[PDB]
Amino acid sequence: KKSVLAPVLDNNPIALQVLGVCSALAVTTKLETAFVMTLAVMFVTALSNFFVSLIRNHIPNSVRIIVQMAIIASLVIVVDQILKAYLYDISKQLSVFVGLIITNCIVMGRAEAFAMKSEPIPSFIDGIGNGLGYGFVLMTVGFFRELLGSGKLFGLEVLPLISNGGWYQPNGLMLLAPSAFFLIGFMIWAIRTFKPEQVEA
Amino acid sequence: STIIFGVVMFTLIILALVLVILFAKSKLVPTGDITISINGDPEKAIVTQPGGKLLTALAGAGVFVSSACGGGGSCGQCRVKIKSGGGDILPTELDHISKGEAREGERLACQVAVKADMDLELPEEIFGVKKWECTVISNDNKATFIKELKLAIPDGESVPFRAGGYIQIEAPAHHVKYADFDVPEKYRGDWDKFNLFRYESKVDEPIIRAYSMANYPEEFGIIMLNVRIATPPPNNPNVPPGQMSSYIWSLKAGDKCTISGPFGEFFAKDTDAEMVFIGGGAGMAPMRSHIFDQLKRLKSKRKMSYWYGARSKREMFYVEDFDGLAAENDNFVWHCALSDPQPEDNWTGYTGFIHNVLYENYLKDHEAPEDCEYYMCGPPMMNAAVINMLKNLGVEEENILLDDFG
Amino acid sequence: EHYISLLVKSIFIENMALSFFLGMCTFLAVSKKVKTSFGLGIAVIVVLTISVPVNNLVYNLVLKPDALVEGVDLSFLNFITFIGVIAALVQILEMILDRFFPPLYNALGIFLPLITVNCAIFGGVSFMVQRDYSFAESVVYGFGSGVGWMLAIVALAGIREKMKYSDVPPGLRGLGITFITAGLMALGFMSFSGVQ
Amino acid sequence: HEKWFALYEAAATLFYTPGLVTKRSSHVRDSVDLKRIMIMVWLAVFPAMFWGMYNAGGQAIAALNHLYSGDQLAAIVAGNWHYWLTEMLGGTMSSDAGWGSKMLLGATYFLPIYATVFIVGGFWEVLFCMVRKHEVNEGFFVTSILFALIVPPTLPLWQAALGITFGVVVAKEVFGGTGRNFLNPALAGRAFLFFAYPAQISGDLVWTAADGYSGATALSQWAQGGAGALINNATGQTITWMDAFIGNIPGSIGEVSTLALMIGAAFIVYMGIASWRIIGGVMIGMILLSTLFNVIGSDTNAMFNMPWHWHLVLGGFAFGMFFMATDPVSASFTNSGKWAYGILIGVMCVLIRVVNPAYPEGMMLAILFANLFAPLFDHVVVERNIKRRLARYGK
Amino acid sequence: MITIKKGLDLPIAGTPSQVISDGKAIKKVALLGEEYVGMRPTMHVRVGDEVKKAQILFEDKKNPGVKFTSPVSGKVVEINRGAKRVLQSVVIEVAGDDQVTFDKFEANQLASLNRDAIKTQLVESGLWTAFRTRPFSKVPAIDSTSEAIFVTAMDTNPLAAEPTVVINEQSEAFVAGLDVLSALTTGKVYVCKKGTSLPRSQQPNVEEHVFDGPHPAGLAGTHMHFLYPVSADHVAWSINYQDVIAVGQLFLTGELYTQRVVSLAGPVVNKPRLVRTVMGASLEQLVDSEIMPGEVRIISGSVLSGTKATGPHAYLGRYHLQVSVLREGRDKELFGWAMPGKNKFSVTRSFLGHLFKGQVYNMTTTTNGSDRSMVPIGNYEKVMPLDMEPTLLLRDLCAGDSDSAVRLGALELDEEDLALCTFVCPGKYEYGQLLRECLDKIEKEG
Amino acid sequence: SIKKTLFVVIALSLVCSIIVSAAAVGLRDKQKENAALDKQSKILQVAGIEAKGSKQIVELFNKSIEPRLVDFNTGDFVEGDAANYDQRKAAKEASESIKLTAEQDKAKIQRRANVGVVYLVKDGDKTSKVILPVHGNGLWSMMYAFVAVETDGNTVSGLTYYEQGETPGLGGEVENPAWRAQWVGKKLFDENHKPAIKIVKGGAPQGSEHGVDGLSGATLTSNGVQNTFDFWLGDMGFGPFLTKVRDG
Ligand SMILES: Cc1cc2nc3c(=O)[nH]c(=O)nc-3n(C[C@H](O)[C@H](O)[C@H](O)COP(=O)(O)OP(=O)(O)OC[C@H]3O[C@@H](n4cnc5c(N)ncnc54)[C@H](O)[C@@H]3O)c2cc1C
Ligand SMILES: CCCCCCCCCCCCO[C@@H]1O[C@H](CO)[C@@H](O[C@H]2O[C@H](CO)[C@@H](O)[C@H](O)[C@H]2O)[C@H](O)[C@H]1O
Ligand SMILES: Cc1cc2nc3c(=O)[nH]c(=O)nc-3n(C[C@H](O)[C@H](O)[C@H](O)CO)c2cc1C
Ligand SMILES: COC1=C(OC)C(=O)C(C/C=C(/C)CCC=C(C)C)=C(C)C1=O
Ligand code: FES
Ligand code: FES
Ligand code: NA
Ligand code: NA
Repeated sequence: KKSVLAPVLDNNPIALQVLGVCSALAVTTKLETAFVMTLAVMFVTALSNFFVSLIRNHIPNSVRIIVQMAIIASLVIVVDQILKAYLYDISKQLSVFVGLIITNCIVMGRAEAFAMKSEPIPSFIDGIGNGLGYGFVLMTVGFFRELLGSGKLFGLEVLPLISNGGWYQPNGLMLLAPSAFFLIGFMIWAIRTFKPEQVEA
Repeated sequence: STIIFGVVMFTLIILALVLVILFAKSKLVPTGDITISINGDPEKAIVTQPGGKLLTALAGAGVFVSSACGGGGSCGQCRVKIKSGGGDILPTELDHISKGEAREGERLACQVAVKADMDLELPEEIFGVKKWECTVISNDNKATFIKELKLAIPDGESVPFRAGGYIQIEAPAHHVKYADFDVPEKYRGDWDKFNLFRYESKVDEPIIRAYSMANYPEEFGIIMLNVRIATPPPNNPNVPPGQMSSYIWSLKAGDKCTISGPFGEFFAKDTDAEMVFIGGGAGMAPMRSHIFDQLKRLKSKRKMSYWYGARSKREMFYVEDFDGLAAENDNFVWHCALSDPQPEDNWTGYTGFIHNVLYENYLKDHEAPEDCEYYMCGPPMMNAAVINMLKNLGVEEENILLDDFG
Repeated sequence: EHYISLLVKSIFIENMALSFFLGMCTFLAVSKKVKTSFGLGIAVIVVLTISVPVNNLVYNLVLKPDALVEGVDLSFLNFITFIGVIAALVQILEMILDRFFPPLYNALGIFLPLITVNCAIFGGVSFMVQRDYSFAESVVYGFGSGVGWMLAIVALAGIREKMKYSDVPPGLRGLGITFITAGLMALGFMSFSGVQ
Repeated sequence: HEKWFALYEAAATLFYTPGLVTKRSSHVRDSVDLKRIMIMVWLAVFPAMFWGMYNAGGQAIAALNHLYSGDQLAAIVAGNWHYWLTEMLGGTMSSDAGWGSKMLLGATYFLPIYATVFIVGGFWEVLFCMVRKHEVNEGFFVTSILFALIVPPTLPLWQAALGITFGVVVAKEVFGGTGRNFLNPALAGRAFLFFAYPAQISGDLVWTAADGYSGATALSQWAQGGAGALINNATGQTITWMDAFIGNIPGSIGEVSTLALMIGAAFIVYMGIASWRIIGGVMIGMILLSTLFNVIGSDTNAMFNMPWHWHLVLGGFAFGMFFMATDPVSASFTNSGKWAYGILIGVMCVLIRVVNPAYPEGMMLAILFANLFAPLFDHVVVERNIKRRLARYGK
Repeated sequence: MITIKKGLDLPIAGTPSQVISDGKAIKKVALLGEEYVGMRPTMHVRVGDEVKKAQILFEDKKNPGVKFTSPVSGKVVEINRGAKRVLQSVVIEVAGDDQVTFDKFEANQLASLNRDAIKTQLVESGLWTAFRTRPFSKVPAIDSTSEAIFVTAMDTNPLAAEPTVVINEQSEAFVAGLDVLSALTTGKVYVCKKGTSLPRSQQPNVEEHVFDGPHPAGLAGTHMHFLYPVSADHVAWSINYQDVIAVGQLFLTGELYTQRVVSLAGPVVNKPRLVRTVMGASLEQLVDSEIMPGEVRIISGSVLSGTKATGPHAYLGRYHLQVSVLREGRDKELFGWAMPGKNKFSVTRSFLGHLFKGQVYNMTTTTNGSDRSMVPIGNYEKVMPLDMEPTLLLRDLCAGDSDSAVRLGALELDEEDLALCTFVCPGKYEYGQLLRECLDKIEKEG
Repeated sequence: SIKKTLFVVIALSLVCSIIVSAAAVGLRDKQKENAALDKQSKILQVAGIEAKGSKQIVELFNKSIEPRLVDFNTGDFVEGDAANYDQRKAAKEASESIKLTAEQDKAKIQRRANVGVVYLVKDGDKTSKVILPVHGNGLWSMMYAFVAVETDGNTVSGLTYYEQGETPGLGGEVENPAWRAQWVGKKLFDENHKPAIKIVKGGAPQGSEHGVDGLSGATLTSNGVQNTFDFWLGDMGFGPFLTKVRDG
């Protein structure tokens, strides 16, 4: 239980490590895209690690990079087809970032570092945990941006907008690029205050 | 229908991609074997295939490079002079190597990858390394957590080394239990207070460790050593017990262990100035060699002193040896400060810690404390406390030769 | 001409690093020093200039819907082909430079392994699919996007070197303050948001 | 209290100078300290602040008497606390109001914003200093006044509090405080509102404090129909060049008067506090691009034919050039980079004004963009110097 | 020949009369240990010992062979040590006329003397310590040589003496010293002056260069930057004109010449002038019955680059040629930072005082403000005439980026080269201390 | 051992290809429906038909909507698969396209496809309104809408913007229902058969026939909307087709 939850506030892919930041900055305007994206990253990281481990002892070292990206690319392509067949609306919103899961440093980072020279099941759990931490960052950033940028959570009204006979004026910077940078930056500050072991020198 | 096209095209791209990479590798990457030159000697030249770290090729050959961490990258004992090759010094290498040393070719061998031809200028000491497996003679307990180790030289003569050196000991995997440890009744009584015999060390894989010598060069026949048992912290039981020291402690007469030759840099200066020795725990080994070396091997007339830190009388070993040397030569003197004498000790001498006993007695009124060489080796707490006092006396770092054994 | 308006579009109006959040991991990691930052940027320019037009040729000739045969559209192979092409062409570049151009390898070839399977390269081709680019157009777009990516990362390196005098609170030092810096940079790069 | 003792140190250092003596060489020190620099900049915008309050009240009065009259005008006055408070203290609201009534009305819009900016902004400055155990610096005095002078008179107070909070915290305090950041704090706070709540800091409902009045500004009017579209609908008169130069136009409280800003700019420039290389660079960049657009021409965009001297007196260009681009911390540090830093500001402002349809003015965006490249201009300058050094300066 | 415009002449009141007069008798003389950069003394004398003129007092552990010798003969009365047992001063009461002698030579023979012969005599007499190296302002190693020796025959420090007045008396000794330097240098000897005529050496090795303009036009660092840029590979030696006179006296008479001419000046100095004294003379005794009442600070050297003369450090420094006395300004002023200063001096034009040209100011030790982070308003670039970027160089020093500081020219600088930057800094940073820290790291790593 | 590497590469490649080619090919039909049904909902929304659920949207659309192709030049219907027709592709491809002149490009649209697709709202075998899809450039993005015109060809039944990237609060208020509701009852043409719909800055008179309130603080977006109805109600848009609709 401790192993799976480790990459959440101890070796989080975005707070301690710098991995999967491109998605965390681009699909966090709504929780629906942030939620579905994280589930995909767990599906790919867990499965890519599992398959890499099984054929790790036989992978050719010369072209191991090609062999690994093929597994990830195949899985991400399948995930893209599923999102089109079901959840086409969300799939359209994610745009080119569903395919960018391939280059997501989290997927490759675990694949080379852990899926290799490891057993399948532990490597699978390694992927599940990493996505959970990656998902935690996407939820926190996505929660604040959607709530303050639109007055809604998961598309549900939580703050009636003055335009819709409400009382809350939306903040337009929450829907733009800089806000995601600030939220993660302040998110890191909070984590390293309650866990001062992560402070850099 | 389209699935057939999808399958065929999918493979054709991958096969084309790998073939281009593999085809490019043959005509672009030179697969010829690398040639490594050591000190420029044609015989010492080492030919190793591309790939792997520098220490790998050197270890197989007749030149052995000291590596306390065994390639861990955080020991600094793999410093070698790379005249040519090896690229530029890595940013991590600068952590253990100063900028000035980098200009001289000082590089971490374990951190350097052999990917092309290179030139090396390994020193004579690194070149002059011989593998020996001495037969353990004595493993008596000098103190509560200290043992005196006697080693029988396999091929006669004695290990060639300078005073204060160490021998890198390597042992295979074994399960040694603290019960097998043999202790005298004098020290066994204190052991029963905590009953450390319940521990059971399990050395899964071979390990490498260093142990300072405890015999000056003229002491031919036995490579005397002092070993301190490694145990989990009393306040932190969740730590593995001693692995190498426990294995060595478990040994007795008849057992043999490898020493991989001598190494070290804890050498005194050949000058005409006063010398100060501050030993602790296993640190008594270099002091005994240094004291023996100066008194008889060199017959130096320079003033000498010794300040060993101990807690109780039972801890204090080699007391007779120092008393004889002190009586034998007036220039050499020794004193001990008891941190916490036992009720039966009835101590009536210096009491407390040496970091204050030494200053309040000798250094405080010393005319020129800076004009002294301070050789210190002991527990980390002693080293930290003593360093602050010596700095407060205006003592240059060059005159403080710390040799902490952990 | 049309190409010039495209080049200025892909350097300032379209910014991969700040406007599309692509290549952030290396953008925030190799931004410590200007010299190394200027190095990775050039490699990104080279890889984009090679990767984008080459994938354009493959896409039109092979992966384009209905182009190869009537009723057969190999579009679902898009992701594997682009990533596979970029990965292959970068590795060979690291080899030709090392064998034949030592000085260039130590100057630009060192960063190529970082540019392998990088987000900025893949994202650039991905937009080049959702947009119709002619081969010459794709060359300019590939070149311009990498140039603009270099501008952001080189600009970040200047700010971080200036920050040697900063007194950042512990817990924000390093990654946390860098994210804020990038956000403040994104604010200044929104001055061409409305341009065409 | 130990924590409140630090704050008392700032107060004591404010009323009385410290009695500290030098602890080493140099044993004598220059008279100038950071305190005197800040107050000179603070006093340099006083002429623009006073005219701004007069201008804001004048525009509001003229528009109010042009929309309403008689009983309707009376009801409008009673509805808004800004209006009757002016009448309560002894100020008329008719079309015969004097400069005192016009100034007084403007003060009811500026003082609350400046007070809101100061209290909320100062709280963050003190909080960071107390927790991190630092002495309060005088930089906030300049930051608070400048931020309050570059916002519309109608800005909601809660939005003003947010803007100063963003600039002080996100742009300055996390970096270590005054002198330790790279971005212009006042403009960072303005950019926050610019993008967070664009409805309140743009359009035709925020630049005049007359309730129910809609009027475009000069920059907007020119972009619509060129020089001939410059009309004050609250007075029916053409906006002449001298009108923009003096400041008889709607806009931000402190930006309107190019003449008033120049007088303050001259003083700090003469005193050596404001770099003249930066100001000279801004003029070069603006003039070169404005004339370039004039020569190129355009049959669809009216901004192409705006001359340099019209760019000078419109929008926030003069205020930005004199008091924002001259921020020493966020500008370049080398003399050569200052010329380039100014030129980039001048070029960018004209570019955004003429090419970016989304925003009629670009001085705030231009300076923020230029702040990102000031360290690079210095980098190119020093590397050239390093090469000269490694050649022994040709010796 | 070289004119400087970026600089600042401090118009501090009390400039010396520029006439040499006999000084108060000096009974205590000391050697200041902390003013020799990177020096770890090895004592050759204990308290109560009797010392001759040029007898060694202590050696340097980190510069083997360099002897620090007594300026006078007498008895050692105290060996002052501060925190961490750092040698503050070695005080010697003056008594007797016993002196260690040395070999003498004729004036014409000096230029032809062997380099090792010159070195041995200079080191033995202790006069070797007059030289300092750029970089690092250290005493040159005995086994080292330089192709460029700079002679500072000018002084643009505030309240400084006029070297022409001092040198004119010792014309024969000054020229004799130049001939000795001519043989000592592997390359040239650079004589830097203010354009007025000086005694001139007839050797082609010695070159005269004129510097005109405000301070630091007279600092050796300025002269090296324009005539012989220094780096890790190129090292120059600096020596002031009075030490050059001592060099000539030593090789002409075989006796150590410890007489010095210093300017006693300052606002609180009743009759500022030039007074004859001895090396390391007690400053408390030198300024007795010459200072106005009040709490004052006595400084060895200038107000820009000098040492506070109090307690252990109350003696004339080796490289100092002036004593400046000022008031200690502890007066808190109500809104003083906001008043119009007719009597306040500044490099900026933000005070009324700059309008009254020719005004002199009764400067005190007041900081004129509190410590703040650097806000760069171009003050550094107005007083720094070298081809450098002072704002970036100073920020590297403030940040501790020693590697960056070296690239920006830190190796060309001494503490005195950054005094004007310290004077004009709005944040009240002390850059001389920061430079020394950076230079210590660069030497320790190298 | 290239023999082993090729076996792994081929073996791994074949398994990956089979899954990828099976998933994309098998799911293609479902994906096409998901996109096909997405647009149908917007048309049903502006048509006035309330549809909830995927099944209802398909059922109602196939029962009360009738896609049809039209030629802008001739203003007459043309034969083809109206349901399966990407008008945007036609506009891009020079095949069916016209590079509009600067004067004619009132809505700032680069091209205009030769064939346009409308959606007749059949009611008991009789058309009740025509939903014209129009588009024009805004301040940030290109804005697409559906305009529902009554049988007379003048009255407007409704308007919906189904794709726009304008700033929320300022320019995105084209999707505000109150603003959309303001379009019902207006007239696209005057008695002279010339476009008359006006986006009036500062609001429009109450009870007006061709006047629509502008977007507050969003003149540039409002100008784009005004431009859109100028071009698409002109001779080069639906002017020919709409004129035909008026006379049966
Ligand atoms: C140059 C040099 C000379 C030395 N000379 C001597 C000498 O003369 N005498 C001497 O006694 N020592 C000496 N040492 C120390 C030596 O390296 C060992 O620390 C010591 O021999 C004990 O060996 P160990 O591995 O069993 O204990 P260590 O593991 O090294 O001791 C560390 C502590 O952690 C515990 N521990 C054991 N295994 C682990 C593990 N896997 N992970 C974490 N904690 C663990 C140990 O019980 C102990 O409490 C020297 C070291 C050096 C570098
Ligand atoms: C101290 C402040 C700075 C001092 C600057 C010194 C003067 C700088 C002059 C810049 C060059 C002349 O600037 C000139 O300005 C006039 C306004 O009269 C413009 O006058 C006109 O010209 C263009 C065509 O060229 C017309 O389409 C347009 O209506 C208008 O801009 C000129 O186009 C421009 O060339
Ligand atoms: C000439 C001058 C101009 C300044 N301009 C600004 C400004 O535009 N905005 C601001 O927030 N602070 C300004 N300041 C205050 C301060 O320098 C600035 O906030 C720095 O960025 C703080 O490090 C200015 C100070 C001076 C001396
Ligand atoms: C020396 O100059 C300054 C002051 O004068 C003493 C201040 O007072 C403040 C802060 C002002 C206010 C109103 C903060 C209110 C909140 C708290 C917690 C004190 C600042 C920033 C300042 O620079
Ligand atoms: S996820 Fe790391 S570069 Fe995009
Ligand atoms: S072997 Fe220890 S660092 Fe290399
Ligand atoms: Na104006
Ligand atoms: Na514009």
